[PDB]
Amino acid sequence: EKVEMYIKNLQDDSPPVRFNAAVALGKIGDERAVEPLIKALKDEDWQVRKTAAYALGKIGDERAVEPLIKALKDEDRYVRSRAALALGKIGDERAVEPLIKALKDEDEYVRLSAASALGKIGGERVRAAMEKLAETGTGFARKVAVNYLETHKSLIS
Amino acid sequence: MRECISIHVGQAGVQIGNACWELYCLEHGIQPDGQMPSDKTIGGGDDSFNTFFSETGAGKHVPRAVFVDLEPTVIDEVRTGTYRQLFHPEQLITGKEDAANNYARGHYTIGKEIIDLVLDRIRKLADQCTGLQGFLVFHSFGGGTGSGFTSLLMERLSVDYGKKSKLEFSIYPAPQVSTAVVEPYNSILTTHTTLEHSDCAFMVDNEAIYDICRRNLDIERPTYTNLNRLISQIVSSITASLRFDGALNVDLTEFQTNLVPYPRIHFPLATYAPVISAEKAYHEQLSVAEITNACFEPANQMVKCDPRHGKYMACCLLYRGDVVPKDVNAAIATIKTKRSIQFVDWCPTGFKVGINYQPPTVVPGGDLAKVQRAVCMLSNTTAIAEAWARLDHKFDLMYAKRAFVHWYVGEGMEEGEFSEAREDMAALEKDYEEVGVD
Amino acid sequence: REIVHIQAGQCGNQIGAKFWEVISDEHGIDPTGSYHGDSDLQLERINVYYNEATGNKYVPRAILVDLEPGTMDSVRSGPFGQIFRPDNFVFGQSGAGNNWAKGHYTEGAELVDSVLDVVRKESESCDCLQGFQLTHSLGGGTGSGMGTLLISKIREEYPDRIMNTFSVMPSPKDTVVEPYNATLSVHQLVENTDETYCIDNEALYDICFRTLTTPTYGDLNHLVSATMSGVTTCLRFPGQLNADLRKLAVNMVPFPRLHFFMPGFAPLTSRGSQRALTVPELTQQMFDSKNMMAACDPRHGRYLTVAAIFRGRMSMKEVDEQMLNVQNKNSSYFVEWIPNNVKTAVCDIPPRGLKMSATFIGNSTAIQELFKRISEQFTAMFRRKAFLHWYTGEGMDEMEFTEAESNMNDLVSEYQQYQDATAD
Amino acid sequence: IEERPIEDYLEEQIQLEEQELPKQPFLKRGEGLARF
Ligand SMILES: Nc1nc2c(ncn2[C@@H]2O[C@H](COP(=O)(O)OP(=O)(O)OP(=O)(O)O)[C@@H](O)[C@H]2O)c(=O)[nH]1
Ligand SMILES: Nc1nc2c(ncn2[C@@H]2O[C@H](COP(=O)(O)OP(=O)(O)O)[C@@H](O)[C@H]2O)c(=O)[nH]1
Ligand SMILES: [Mg+2]
Repeated sequence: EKVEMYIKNLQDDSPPVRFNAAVALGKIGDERAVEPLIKALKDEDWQVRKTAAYALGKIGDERAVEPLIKALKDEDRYVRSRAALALGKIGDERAVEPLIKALKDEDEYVRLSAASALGKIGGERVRAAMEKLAETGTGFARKVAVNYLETHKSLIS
Repeated sequence: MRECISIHVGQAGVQIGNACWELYCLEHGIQPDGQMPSDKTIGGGDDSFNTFFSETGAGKHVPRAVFVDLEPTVIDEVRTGTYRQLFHPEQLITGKEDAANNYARGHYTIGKEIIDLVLDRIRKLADQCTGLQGFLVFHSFGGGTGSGFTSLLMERLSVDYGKKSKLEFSIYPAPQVSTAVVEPYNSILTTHTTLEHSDCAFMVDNEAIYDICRRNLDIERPTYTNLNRLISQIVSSITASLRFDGALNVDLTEFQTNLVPYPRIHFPLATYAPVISAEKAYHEQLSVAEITNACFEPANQMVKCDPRHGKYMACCLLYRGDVVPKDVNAAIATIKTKRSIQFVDWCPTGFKVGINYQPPTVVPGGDLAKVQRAVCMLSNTTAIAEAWARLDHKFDLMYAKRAFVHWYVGEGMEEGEFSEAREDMAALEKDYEEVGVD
Repeated sequence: REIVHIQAGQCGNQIGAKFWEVISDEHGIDPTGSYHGDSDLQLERINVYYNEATGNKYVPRAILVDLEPGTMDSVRSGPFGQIFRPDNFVFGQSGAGNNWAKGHYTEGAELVDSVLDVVRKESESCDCLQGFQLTHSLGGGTGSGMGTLLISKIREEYPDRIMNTFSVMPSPKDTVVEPYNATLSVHQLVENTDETYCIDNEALYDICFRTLTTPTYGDLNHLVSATMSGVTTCLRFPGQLNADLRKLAVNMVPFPRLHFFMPGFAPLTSRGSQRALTVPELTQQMFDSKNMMAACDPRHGRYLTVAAIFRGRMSMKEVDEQMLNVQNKNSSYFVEWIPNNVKTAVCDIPPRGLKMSATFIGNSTAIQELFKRISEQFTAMFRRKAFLHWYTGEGMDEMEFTEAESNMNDLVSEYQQYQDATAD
Repeated sequence: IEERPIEDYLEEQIQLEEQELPKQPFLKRGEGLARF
């Protein structure tokens, strides 16, 4: 298993080696790379960070939920939007309120990523949060809540 | 999200656009059918390629490309070739009779019969875009369709898509592969009428590509196949930023913001390194320091000129591969000191930098070697006026005796259109002279 | 896409037959009409001169016209006689008697109505008709007189379509009125054709006794057929340079009146001979007056535009080095105000028998020496108004002869104008 | 048919013609320029 070699490369001095180790850790979706890729989410380099966010969506470990919610506050637009799509893939209801706030981001790709992650999570937390947003909210968040409610009706009305 | 539609007009336009789409697929993990299987894809999560490829319900990714030619033999190879199932038949448009190397036939006489179907096929593509950025237009300067039809299409895109950017890839003529004596005429005519329609135009001098092929690739007598292979490798370096996650030139808007301070002077020069022969004996992979230095050798440019007799308005470096930012900062310091590069008076002096860590891609089996790290420098130097002057001087020589003018006049163009275009060129030469003064 | 060929007069039909025998061998089409070739390169652009018939049969897009029956009976007999469409043989039983005025207004106007019908029939089959190609002599009656009539009728019905001619220029080296028909024909050629390949009979005779004892018609025709196959290689085979009649004229004709080309061919072969010519050897001969199909010397005139075609297997780099050297060592005979005027094309397929060749097509101002000879010969018979009663009685105008002679003298005056033109 | 065989005579033939011995519109010079 080259997993251990790629985990050590995640902490390499060379940023493209750290990047290519995150890309490879995502393809070899192993549980041995969850804590290592969670640390690469605190990388100085945005490109390593955004790749670690995708690799953590692929593994789908519940351990990545809380650090991917912190990554939703990241300075970089790719880290916010890839962290959103990773949380959509994990499907943990712990990400419902931070994904609703990400609907107000200045970045278009981050808003669309969060809207689509909420629809991929589903359940009763998202049902209740959209019912509230389609009555008390406005703008993109409002159209997302309305669209969520329309695509989730069991009847024609 | 933010899409780009590519338009390929004429033989050169269609042949280079086909070589570009082939490399895009290889870069993104797309098969000639349009599928992106798990094995073929880069497992990084980067979906920025969706700006160039639409997606069907069956998971087929389709280039947002339109191919136009007044004669069918070039586009018939696209319809039949490897990528016959990559594009929808609706995107491949052919006339029956070509512009016979006459700008007037492509713009007036023949071009007018096909312009509304071309705009309809472009509108069909545009309708699938939630946030279309604009267009990338590939065409020659010397052919009648690439010159004439392009300027007609450019004029119309401005009206139908007012707020949208238009980037060109223009094939600048060369005597080693010249098919017409009237090429300086078409080149000056398409420049004048397209000038206010394009936001940024990348000229590809066929002579510069010929020299790089002979010298770095060891190809004795280069053909279009050889030229288009290096042209596509370079043009794909310039467009990469649009198809991948990055921090520089991420949208068509950013090309003028970073490269074009003065709108008429919108012709950046591109310098690509390293160009290595697949047949070369073992060499150590060239460093960031080495490839950054090659960017300032006029032999590596895709336009024949000398920036050392000229000033800069803008300078961008787009790195690809095993490129360490600390090594790029160190190499740029060496250029900013030990190199004597001169900026124009009211433009900042900084060099903008972009680094995409994914390894460089080449087409398997071609003339080029797979390198560990590459760079494309985009620079707006005043030196590029040398290429304008060469075309202008050849135009002046023939127009002094009204040689071949009758062909254009008898095809819907007025005689005064020749002198009006040459006036615009004389003004553009002066613009380059005015920004370079101390 | 498609070239409609027309062969007017005895010479037009004789050279027309030798043209079809040479291009039919090159394309693999046997005398019956079936494809007996071996490579798909022969059929890629077969539609330019041939129509696909029932089965694998291919019929030439050719119309055969002559006011005498003799040439229609001789075309039918011999090789590839049974390849032409039977209904495309328009032959009158009266004759021309070697007069331009008889062929343009009297016996020509009677038959031209039925010829234009056959022209329409073949042009209606066309998907995208490229233009027309006429083979004819300029000293006779049917070829010179009815030929210039067919050009003007077609120029009115198909105004956009490119008109091209293979015009045989008469030489005394036996008909009294040979320069009268030639001077009247050239007048029409200046106004109605887009490309005129001057095939001088004086040059064919000089290149048969000085270079190659008593030359025959078929000996001059052998040089003609080897020329016609070379100048049409770019149209019959897949190529980048001058692939059609319009793209050729847009590179070869800078001034509308000046569309009179000088053909050249190397190496010079006789009718039935037993060396393999190299690229540098081919290049010098390509630009030598001893290898010209028109009796002119290009060292006395400047080339406005040139087109060179190399056939057979050779180094493209060696052709580049030789074509640059022929233009650098002789830049004194090239026009400075027409940059990159010389265009070179290389076809992998060689001509019949030979392994390597070079066909030259030059629009040089030195051709005013051919038109000077015709003016010196026409004004010799016009000095005393000799035999004008043979053309006056046919219905021609007095000022018609004065306009044909003045328009040709203007062409020579224009050739010297662009010869003495400094770019500076 | 490939076996078909090949100044002062003109001066003598001109004197021989001297012993024995519906205006149709023709082409105008410059009319070829009308197509451009
Ligand atoms: N690099 C490169 N140059 C080409 C190619 N094809 C043609 N050219 C160049 O483009 C010019 C001729 O223009 P073309 O693109 O062939 O013409 P077109 O737009 O089809 O115009 P028409 O054929 O006259 O209707 C010349 O300068 C050629 O050298 C090609 O595949 N690659
Ligand atoms: N090259 C060539 N020239 C010919 C041939 N027959 C006649 N000529 C020339 O054609 C001219 C006479 O025209 P011709 O075709 O015989 O008369 P037409 O039938 O009335 O047009 C003279 O200049 C002849 O030298 C031939 O077979 N080959
Ligand atoms: Mg073309």
